Amino acid sequence: FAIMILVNVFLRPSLMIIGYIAAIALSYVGVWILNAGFDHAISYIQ
Amino acid sequence: DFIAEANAKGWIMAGSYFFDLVKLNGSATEDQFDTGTGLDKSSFDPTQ
Repeated sequence: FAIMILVNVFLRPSLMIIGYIAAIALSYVGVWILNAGFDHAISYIQ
Repeated sequence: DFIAEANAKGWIMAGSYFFDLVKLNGSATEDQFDTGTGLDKSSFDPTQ
């Protein structure tokens, strides 16, 4: 019962850092997903 | 014509052609009066 938690508390911090930096760029690229199609996704709509 | 760009385009934007696709498959299953004349904008005041 100690194992899965002792590694747990020892990994977590670094892990959000791993999920931090990528996230900044990822949402970045996310905006451009929208920029890739939005004007064509409202073509007939407008 | 949108199909050719859809080929040059990818599949990660497929959803944005959705209403285009409905514009096609539906077509696969498928007294005049003047409007905006502008005579309404005229005016007549009798009191003048």
